Amino acid sequence: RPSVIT
Amino acid sequence: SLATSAPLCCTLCHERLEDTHFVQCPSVPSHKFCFPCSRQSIKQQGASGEVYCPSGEKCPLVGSNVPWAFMQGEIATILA
Ligand SMILES: [Zn+2]
Ligand SMILES: [Zn+2]
Ligand SMILES: [Zn+2]
Repeated sequence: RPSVIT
Repeated sequence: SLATSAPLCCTLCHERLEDTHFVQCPSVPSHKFCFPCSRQSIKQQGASGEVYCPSGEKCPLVGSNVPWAFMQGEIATILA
């Protein structure tokens, strides 16, 4: 997944 | 430009977090967590061996049937 941090 | 996006709010403390660095649950759009609340979730969950969505609902990794977990690098960014 991409990072969960926006 | 933009002065601000439409308001988005931390699931746990209700603080505004649109246009900030925050934690977005992959599979539940409304699950959004500021870094202070995320720090608490990391500390409380850490003893189990994995940190799942701070909602406690064990939300899945998109496309999978297992809960998504934080990466070490993300924990590092959040605790900095
Ligand atoms: Zn503009
Ligand atoms: Zn919060
Ligand atoms: Zn979630």
